[PDB]
Amino acid sequence: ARYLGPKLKLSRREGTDLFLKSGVRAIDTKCKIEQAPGQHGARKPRLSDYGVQLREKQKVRRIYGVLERQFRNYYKEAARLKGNTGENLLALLEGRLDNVVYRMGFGATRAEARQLVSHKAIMVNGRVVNIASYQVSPNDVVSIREKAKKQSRVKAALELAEQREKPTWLEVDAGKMEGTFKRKPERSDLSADINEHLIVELYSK
Amino acid sequence: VTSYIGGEGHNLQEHSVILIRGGRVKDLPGVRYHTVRGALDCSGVKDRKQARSKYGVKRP
Amino acid sequence: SKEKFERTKPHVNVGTIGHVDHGKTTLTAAITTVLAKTYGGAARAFNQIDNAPEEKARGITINTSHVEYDTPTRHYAHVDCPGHADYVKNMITGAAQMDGAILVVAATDGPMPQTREHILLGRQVGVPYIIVFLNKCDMVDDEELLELVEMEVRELLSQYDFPGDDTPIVRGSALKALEGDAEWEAKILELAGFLDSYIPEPERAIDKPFLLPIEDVFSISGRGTVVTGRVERGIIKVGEEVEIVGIKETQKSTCTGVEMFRKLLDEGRAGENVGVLLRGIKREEIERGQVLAKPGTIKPHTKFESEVYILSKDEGGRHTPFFKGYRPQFYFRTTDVTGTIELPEGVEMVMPGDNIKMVVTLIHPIAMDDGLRFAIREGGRTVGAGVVAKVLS
Amino acid sequence: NIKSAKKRAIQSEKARKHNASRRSMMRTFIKKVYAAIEAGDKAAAQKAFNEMQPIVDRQAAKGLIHKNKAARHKANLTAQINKLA
Amino acid sequence: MVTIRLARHGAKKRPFYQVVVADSRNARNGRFIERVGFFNPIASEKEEGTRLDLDRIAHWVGQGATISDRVAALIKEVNKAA
RNA sequence: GCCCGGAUAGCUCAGUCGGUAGAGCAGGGGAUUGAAAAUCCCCGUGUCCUUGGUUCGAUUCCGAGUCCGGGCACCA
RNA sequence: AAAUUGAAGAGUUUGAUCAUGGCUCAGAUUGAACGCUGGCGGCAGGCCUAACACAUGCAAGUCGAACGGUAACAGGAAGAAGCUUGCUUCUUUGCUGACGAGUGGCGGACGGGUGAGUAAUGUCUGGGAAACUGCCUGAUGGAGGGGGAUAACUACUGGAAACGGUAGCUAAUACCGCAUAACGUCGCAAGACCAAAGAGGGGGACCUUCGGGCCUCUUGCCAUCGGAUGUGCCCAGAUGGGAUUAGCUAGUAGGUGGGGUAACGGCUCACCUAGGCGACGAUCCCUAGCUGGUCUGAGAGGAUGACCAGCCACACUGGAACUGAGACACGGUCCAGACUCCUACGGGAGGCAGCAGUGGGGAAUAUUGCACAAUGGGCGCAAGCCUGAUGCAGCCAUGCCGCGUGUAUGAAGAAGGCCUUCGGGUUGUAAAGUACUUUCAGCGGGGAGGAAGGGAGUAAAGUUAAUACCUUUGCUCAUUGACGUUACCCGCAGAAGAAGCACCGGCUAACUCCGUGCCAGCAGCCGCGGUAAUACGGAGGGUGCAAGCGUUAAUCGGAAUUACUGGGCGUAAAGCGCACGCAGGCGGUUUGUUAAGUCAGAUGUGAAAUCCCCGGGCUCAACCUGGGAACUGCAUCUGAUACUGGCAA
Ligand SMILES: Nc1nc2c(ncn2[C@@H]2O[C@H](COP(=O)(O)OP(=O)(O)NP(=O)(O)O)[C@@H](O)[C@H]2O)c(=O)[nH]1
Ligand SMILES: [Mg+2]
Ligand SMILES: [Mg+2]
Ligand SMILES: [Mg+2]
Ligand SMILES: [Mg+2]
Ligand SMILES: [Mg+2]
Ligand SMILES: [Mg+2]
Ligand SMILES: [Mg+2]
Ligand SMILES: [Mg+2]
Ligand SMILES: [Mg+2]
Ligand SMILES: [Mg+2]
Ligand SMILES: [Mg+2]
Ligand SMILES: [Mg+2]
Ligand SMILES: [Mg+2]
Ligand SMILES: [Mg+2]
Ligand SMILES: [Mg+2]
Ligand SMILES: [Mg+2]
Ligand SMILES: [Mg+2]
Ligand SMILES: [Mg+2]
Ligand SMILES: [Mg+2]
Ligand SMILES: [Mg+2]
Ligand SMILES: [Mg+2]
Ligand SMILES: [Mg+2]
Ligand SMILES: [Mg+2]
Ligand SMILES: [Mg+2]
Ligand SMILES: [Mg+2]
Ligand SMILES: [Mg+2]
Ligand SMILES: [Mg+2]
Ligand SMILES: [Mg+2]
Ligand SMILES: [Mg+2]
Ligand SMILES: [Mg+2]
Ligand SMILES: [Mg+2]
Ligand SMILES: [Mg+2]
Ligand SMILES: [Mg+2]
Ligand SMILES: [Mg+2]
Ligand SMILES: [Mg+2]
Ligand SMILES: [Mg+2]
Ligand SMILES: [Mg+2]
Ligand SMILES: [Mg+2]
Ligand SMILES: [Mg+2]
Ligand SMILES: [Mg+2]
Ligand SMILES: [Mg+2]
Ligand SMILES: [Mg+2]
Ligand SMILES: [Mg+2]
Ligand SMILES: [Mg+2]
Ligand SMILES: [Mg+2]
Ligand SMILES: [Mg+2]
Ligand SMILES: [Mg+2]
Ligand SMILES: [Mg+2]
Ligand SMILES: [Mg+2]
Ligand SMILES: [Mg+2]
Ligand SMILES: [Mg+2]
Ligand SMILES: [Mg+2]
Ligand SMILES: [Mg+2]
Ligand SMILES: [Mg+2]
Ligand SMILES: [Mg+2]
Ligand SMILES: [Mg+2]
Ligand SMILES: [Mg+2]
Ligand SMILES: [Mg+2]
Ligand SMILES: [Mg+2]
Ligand SMILES: [Mg+2]
Ligand SMILES: [Mg+2]
Ligand SMILES: [Mg+2]
Ligand SMILES: [Mg+2]
Ligand SMILES: [Mg+2]
Ligand SMILES: [Mg+2]
Ligand SMILES: [Mg+2]
Ligand SMILES: [Mg+2]
Ligand SMILES: [Mg+2]
Ligand SMILES: [Mg+2]
Ligand SMILES: [Mg+2]
Ligand SMILES: [Mg+2]
Ligand SMILES: [Mg+2]
Ligand SMILES: [Mg+2]
Ligand SMILES: [Mg+2]
Ligand SMILES: [Mg+2]
Ligand SMILES: [Mg+2]
Ligand SMILES: [Mg+2]
Ligand SMILES: [Mg+2]
Ligand SMILES: [Mg+2]
Ligand SMILES: [Mg+2]
Ligand SMILES: [Mg+2]
Ligand SMILES: [Mg+2]
Ligand SMILES: [Mg+2]
Ligand SMILES: [Mg+2]
Ligand SMILES: [Mg+2]
Ligand SMILES: [Mg+2]
Ligand SMILES: [Mg+2]
Ligand SMILES: [Mg+2]
Ligand SMILES: [Mg+2]
Ligand SMILES: [Mg+2]
Ligand SMILES: [Mg+2]
Ligand SMILES: [Mg+2]
Ligand SMILES: [Mg+2]
Ligand SMILES: [Mg+2]
Ligand SMILES: [Mg+2]
Ligand SMILES: [Mg+2]
Ligand SMILES: [Mg+2]
Ligand SMILES: [Mg+2]
Ligand SMILES: [Mg+2]
Ligand SMILES: [Mg+2]
Ligand SMILES: [Mg+2]
Ligand SMILES: [Mg+2]
Ligand SMILES: [Mg+2]
Ligand SMILES: [Mg+2]
Ligand SMILES: [Mg+2]
Ligand SMILES: [Mg+2]
Ligand SMILES: [Mg+2]
Ligand SMILES: [Mg+2]
Ligand SMILES: [Mg+2]
Ligand SMILES: [Mg+2]
Ligand SMILES: [Mg+2]
Ligand SMILES: [Mg+2]
Ligand SMILES: [Mg+2]
Ligand SMILES: [Mg+2]
Ligand SMILES: [Mg+2]
Ligand SMILES: [Mg+2]
Ligand SMILES: [Mg+2]
Ligand SMILES: [Mg+2]
Ligand SMILES: [Mg+2]
Ligand SMILES: [Mg+2]
Ligand SMILES: [Mg+2]
Ligand SMILES: [Mg+2]
Ligand SMILES: [Mg+2]
Ligand SMILES: [Mg+2]
Ligand SMILES: [Mg+2]
Ligand SMILES: [Mg+2]
Ligand SMILES: [Mg+2]
Ligand SMILES: [Mg+2]
Ligand SMILES: [Mg+2]
Ligand SMILES: [Mg+2]
Ligand SMILES: [Mg+2]
Ligand SMILES: [Mg+2]
Ligand SMILES: [Mg+2]
Ligand SMILES: [Mg+2]
Ligand SMILES: [Mg+2]
Ligand SMILES: [Mg+2]
Ligand SMILES: [Mg+2]
Ligand SMILES: [Mg+2]
Ligand SMILES: [Mg+2]
Ligand SMILES: [Mg+2]
Ligand SMILES: [Mg+2]
Ligand SMILES: [Mg+2]
Ligand SMILES: [Mg+2]
Ligand SMILES: [Mg+2]
Ligand SMILES: [Mg+2]
Repeated sequence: ARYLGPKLKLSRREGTDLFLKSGVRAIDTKCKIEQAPGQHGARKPRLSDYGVQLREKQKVRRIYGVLERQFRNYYKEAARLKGNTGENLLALLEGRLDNVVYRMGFGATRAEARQLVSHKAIMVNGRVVNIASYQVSPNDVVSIREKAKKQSRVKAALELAEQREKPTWLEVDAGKMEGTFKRKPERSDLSADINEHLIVELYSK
Repeated sequence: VTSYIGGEGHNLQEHSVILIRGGRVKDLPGVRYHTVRGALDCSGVKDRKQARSKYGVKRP
Repeated sequence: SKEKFERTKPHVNVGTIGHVDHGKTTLTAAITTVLAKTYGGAARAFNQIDNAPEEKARGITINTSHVEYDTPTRHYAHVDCPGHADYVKNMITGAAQMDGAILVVAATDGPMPQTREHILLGRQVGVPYIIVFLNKCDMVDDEELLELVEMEVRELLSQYDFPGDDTPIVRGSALKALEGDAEWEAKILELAGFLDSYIPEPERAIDKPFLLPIEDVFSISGRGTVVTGRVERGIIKVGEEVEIVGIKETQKSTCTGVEMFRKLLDEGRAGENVGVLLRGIKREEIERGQVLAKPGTIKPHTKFESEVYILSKDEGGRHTPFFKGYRPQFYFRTTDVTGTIELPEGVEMVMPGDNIKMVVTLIHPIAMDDGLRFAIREGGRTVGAGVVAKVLS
Repeated sequence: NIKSAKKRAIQSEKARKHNASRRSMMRTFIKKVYAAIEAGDKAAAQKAFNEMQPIVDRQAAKGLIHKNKAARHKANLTAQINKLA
Repeated sequence: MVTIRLARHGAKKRPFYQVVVADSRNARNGRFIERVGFFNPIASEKEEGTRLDLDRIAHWVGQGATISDRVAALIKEVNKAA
């Protein structure tokens, strides 16, 4: 159901920073990033055409915290939906509640946001929601319930979100822990690094 | 039918009721099945750790 | 399977013991017809005590047949044991569940070699009390000859370690009481009085969790597979989780009806022989020797340390030493099993009549705990009694 | 059998005792007409036809015979009387 | 005898009744002539709850069709002037 | 639940009525070759199904078992 | 406004090459099974094989408002006898309510189950006349006056039982005349002929002979012509494989006449004629329920027909009819048979391919549960009773889908393992440690929604002589849940209870070290192992999935490797040795002319579900669900004449 293993290990294998253990501190410099996936980390990989597709899929999975069965179902929805198949894959991933709760700044990590959603803290349109996979529709208002409001984990985690880029598609109040999801996220707004085309390639065959 | 007995060492002899799955060996010409290790009178392979669903062995 | 068994009067497990062709099974038949006529229980006959082809063409008994005769004070449950030297294995299962025996010595032949062997098995397994019955009487019309046999039985019991002189000896012909002789009918009504008076109310264990050793398995046409045996401890409710432990491996199950001599029950209490119906199990895969336990209470083991008391020539056992490798039969609750002996370091040989501990690796795993009693046997005779010390597996 | 609606067994057996007799009666009165036909002029045949006409109509109304059965036993039977005699 | 009755579809503990014009001898869910609206008892106060096409009811009840106990109540629920 | 047969070195078989078991076919050691096979020179390589007993001594005589073979029954 | 956005290749013959061509793999998918490992929930599913044989309970009854029963049973009323004169004994009373056993009504033919048979009697699509149709419902108008029976109950017997006989006796919506009948039934018409059943809730007035008659009103019967719904039959095309099955066929193919069928018909007879089918596959053989669909596919196709829905078929095996509106009748009947059965040996049973369950078969597939609360079904004015139909529950990771299994900080870069050029690296912020949660299980309190009704009353309406009774009703009452210690909500508590198992030589994401030495073993294809193995076994490390994972089997895909879209035949597999030629396929060219093909339009239909798109409802999803599109079709109807065909030059 979840990974629950060495999380910074996943970042070295992928190479880039996945925001798995982003947390309170800004930059890590405490793992020998890039040049140590495992024991044989100095080994320069040949890296085939199927490889680069798989590495790109596994990157987008590990960032958003999704498994292959659920991830492949997003592709099946993405193909049936209009527009571009690549742009839909990532738009549906960004619409998850655990991802929105992270992007609002109610969680230092996405796993912390996932636990916050799961443990009856998060609430949207006057209704409690436990599901990380909950597809947040356009024009919503996610928020924290008054029992778990201003607890020790959320106030420190919200100060981290000032250093972050902060999305344009959503807005945050910051005083009373109240969020507002407005429109669907655009391609050019977020990332500008993780390739969608290669993930569409992996599933089409 | 002839059936191949995978793993190192076995309890099969004379009679003993066993279970058969498909799969050629590609070496013994004529043998075109595999005995399932673990099922019925065919016991698991002794002292195995890696790949134990194949070869029918329980955890250590 | 229709009439509900009303829980009234204490339950007691009884059974006949004695030499071959000595009036052991005929006594069981005499007890039914006498008690059924006067008091007014269920009748039955000598027929079905032993039918089959095996117990007709020969005449001898192999299977441990059961009978249910009732009296004002208590509700008895008989276990007519076979008798022979070759049928000692299936006898010990009948003898283990039996609380208070009925020994059968004959006035003509007297105490014979099996009578010594049967009582020898009674002590080591678990037979608290015992009652004698002279089963010929009329054949030798004499006062001095019949009373000389009574002396030898009192000597036998006291020599082999029982009360002896305290045990109430009874005289009476079984065949004369089968028909309807007023003097001989009343003399076996007297035996029912001796059963109530001598044997006390048995001490049960209705608190510590459920266990039930399987004596014999059945397959009822319509309902499913059934297991019989005395409930050693605890209780059984209908629609409760039961784990079958012992030989082969371990299987999950649920009870779907407990019974007592073809009659229904709600709760199967401790210290009484009951037929438990099991859900979703075949006749072959469940076997004799396994135990019906409540899930998590007991675990099957194939290796254990155990304090064994070996017997000498005088007590009745081995008379020679033996080294590691020796393989005798170990009789736990019901079934027997073979196992290699690994002696402790600093013990070169095991002499007869000696107390020692030893590691024993069995071929089949049996359910056991620390503080379980067993009786070792080998070569058509006893070897030694003992107790379990530690678990290993 | 394992039902308390076996009244129908004894009811339907009681029915056909009655039902066969009235049917047997009808087909003999019809046989009476075919007996008259063959060697006979328009006199003996039409007397038998007038006798069976009420009997066949009546049994048609009671559900023993269907109304078309009755209709034919007039239709085809009149055609014997008219054509031959 | 044609009869207007409910069909009972939907999930476990979550019923949804397809009111339907069917023969009495045919099963509840089985054969029918034509479906004529629906009913949802677990709908609650929202946009949609119950619908019943009253034009087709005149074609059947007018000719000769019984109305079941529950469907007769929904013709009273939808009303003529309320 | 009880009757009966079956098991001998890696495989296929001889040998016994207490005198301590062998044959082929394998396998291994050295020589040779990258390693073999043949060629040449040397080796049974064994819990007599397991275990106890009668004895000076048991494959062999007598119990008790193992797993497997086939046979007859019992219906809480 | 939305209904398809859709087509990938790789390894493997050779020293190498290009081709040919097989083999294998990457993806979907399942009623699955097995091995290892297993936490929850939600919705689905769960004997494919022996249509094997099955103990036990249970799956269809129902009305007293049809009728005798003044009742088998339990209880009020006129009156009686004991004596504690209301406490007890007890005969009458349809009389207290009802109902064991009957008699009649309607049901049992529906609802469930299973695919044995069936290659056309069947199914599908579209048509079509020669038909019937209980219950429901339109209309018209009847329903009048009689009889003889007969169960139950006795009475008396026979029988072990199952089940009878003989003597009475009695009731009806049971039964049969009779009058009575038409736009009805036969006919050219004139004529003839054909039916009925009565019940129940209330009454002023007057007959009381008290059984009341007569008003009353719902109800029920009966005849016709009708709708509705069923059903029977007919035709056309379609609906598997084999020609190493080429001829089959005598009620066979048609006629006339008679019988029979609800209806037409060799349906069936008698005679008459000598046909009919057949190369556009008859006959025979093997296999098979069929469809909507399902899976797959870019699509064409290919495979399939578990679950939901329609049709058929069958009910221990082989027959027959009876009853009925409907059956040649799953839990009717009658024979016969095989197998179980009990007996008093005379004779009796019995039918799980209803629901549970057993043995057996098998790789393999579940509880002898609760409940009619809802939704239909059965009878009944109703109330209700009945219901293994349905709704719940159990079980099973068998699937699809959700949340779990914690979350920040954490350098001495600890120990231990593993590797090393012994400098160090790596496991690894992993852990421990400190900060925090508390989902889900574990607890304790709250607690919907599935419930519409049926009543008790009422109020006016209806209805009538009536301020009645039923028809409609709106107002007051107390109620109805198997699920149920419910959905969901709070209340603690502590990270506490909650992670495996494939793989790591190329295809194909991921590497070292020891052990072993063509041995032991691996293997989906190529191939690895002969003393320095990345492929074997273990260890560490990695990678991929994760309450699942792999292996096996099964279908399609890739396979343009049966090629219609879309392949070939000089040498790779493949031009008959070469001609003639009937059937068949194809046919130069210009006018006609039809309209078969073809094309256009239009109407009907292509069941619902499913698929697809935009919505909506379950905390989300799966799941359920509204509308739309679609259902690529088939039929008919009107046109168009270029082309193809027919037809005249
Ligand atoms: N005359 C007489 N004979 C008796 C009496 N009791 C028993 N017997 C006889 O003893 C014989 C043994 O019968 P039974 O009791 O069945 O044998 P058992 O004692 O059960 N031993 P097993 O069953 O092992 O052979 C019978 O033949 C029986 O007639 C008795 O009181 N009098
Ligand atoms: Mg999951
Ligand atoms: Mg951590
Ligand atoms: Mg594709
Ligand atoms: Mg003797
Ligand atoms: Mg005996
Ligand atoms: Mg004898
Ligand atoms: Mg003697
Ligand atoms: Mg009968
Ligand atoms: Mg006659
Ligand atoms: Mg009639
Ligand atoms: Mg039908
Ligand atoms: Mg409602
Ligand atoms: Mg060598
Ligand atoms: Mg050699
Ligand atoms: Mg290709
Ligand atoms: Mg290739
Ligand atoms: Mg090569
Ligand atoms: Mg090449
Ligand atoms: Mg399984
Ligand atoms: Mg398994
Ligand atoms: Mg469900
Ligand atoms: Mg089947
Ligand atoms: Mg059959
Ligand atoms: Mg059968
Ligand atoms: Mg019986
Ligand atoms: Mg039965
Ligand atoms: Mg019942
Ligand atoms: Mg009455
Ligand atoms: Mg009355
Ligand atoms: Mg039926
Ligand atoms: Mg049916
Ligand atoms: Mg079904
Ligand atoms: Mg079918
Ligand atoms: Mg048709
Ligand atoms: Mg009828
Ligand atoms: Mg009607
Ligand atoms: Mg009228
Ligand atoms: Mg009269
Ligand atoms: Mg008379
Ligand atoms: Mg009479
Ligand atoms: Mg008479
Ligand atoms: Mg009369
Ligand atoms: Mg009638
Ligand atoms: Mg009549
Ligand atoms: Mg007249
Ligand atoms: Mg008259
Ligand atoms: Mg006319
Ligand atoms: Mg007239
Ligand atoms: Mg006229
Ligand atoms: Mg009349
Ligand atoms: Mg009246
Ligand atoms: Mg009156
Ligand atoms: Mg009226
Ligand atoms: Mg009427
Ligand atoms: Mg009516
Ligand atoms: Mg009517
Ligand atoms: Mg009519
Ligand atoms: Mg009509
Ligand atoms: Mg008819
Ligand atoms: Mg025909
Ligand atoms: Mg598709
Ligand atoms: Mg596709
Ligand atoms: Mg294709
Ligand atoms: Mg098909
Ligand atoms: Mg099925
Ligand atoms: Mg089902
Ligand atoms: Mg069904
Ligand atoms: Mg049909
Ligand atoms: Mg048909
Ligand atoms: Mg039939
Ligand atoms: Mg039929
Ligand atoms: Mg059947
Ligand atoms: Mg039948
Ligand atoms: Mg039949
Ligand atoms: Mg039949
Ligand atoms: Mg008839
Ligand atoms: Mg009738
Ligand atoms: Mg008919
Ligand atoms: Mg029937
Ligand atoms: Mg049946
Ligand atoms: Mg019979
Ligand atoms: Mg069944
Ligand atoms: Mg079974
Ligand atoms: Mg009730
Ligand atoms: Mg109902
Ligand atoms: Mg009715
Ligand atoms: Mg009515
Ligand atoms: Mg009412
Ligand atoms: Mg009702
Ligand atoms: Mg019921
Ligand atoms: Mg059902
Ligand atoms: Mg699961
Ligand atoms: Mg599960
Ligand atoms: Mg499993
Ligand atoms: Mg820690
Ligand atoms: Mg806390
Ligand atoms: Mg909870
Ligand atoms: Mg609780
Ligand atoms: Mg209500
Ligand atoms: Mg409610
Ligand atoms: Mg009301
Ligand atoms: Mg009701
Ligand atoms: Mg009322
Ligand atoms: Mg009232
Ligand atoms: Mg009123
Ligand atoms: Mg409650
Ligand atoms: Mg909660
Ligand atoms: Mg707490
Ligand atoms: Mg804490
Ligand atoms: Mg605390
Ligand atoms: Mg843990
Ligand atoms: Mg070797
Ligand atoms: Mg090497
Ligand atoms: Mg190496
Ligand atoms: Mg390996
Ligand atoms: Mg690993
Ligand atoms: Mg799987
Ligand atoms: Mg294929
Ligand atoms: Mg193809
Ligand atoms: Mg082509
Ligand atoms: Mg080609
Ligand atoms: Mg060539
Ligand atoms: Mg060639
Ligand atoms: Mg040629
Ligand atoms: Mg040529
Ligand atoms: Mg040719
Ligand atoms: Mg030609
Ligand atoms: Mg031509
Ligand atoms: Mg031309
Ligand atoms: Mg031309
Ligand atoms: Mg024209
Ligand atoms: Mg045309
Ligand atoms: Mg056309
Ligand atoms: Mg057209
Ligand atoms: Mg459709
Ligand atoms: Mg939707
Ligand atoms: Mg929603
Ligand atoms: Mg939604
Ligand atoms: Mg769906
Ligand atoms: Mg929908
Ligand atoms: Mg629709
Ligand atoms: Mg349309
Ligand atoms: Mg023209
Ligand atoms: Mg032209
Ligand atoms: Mg032309």
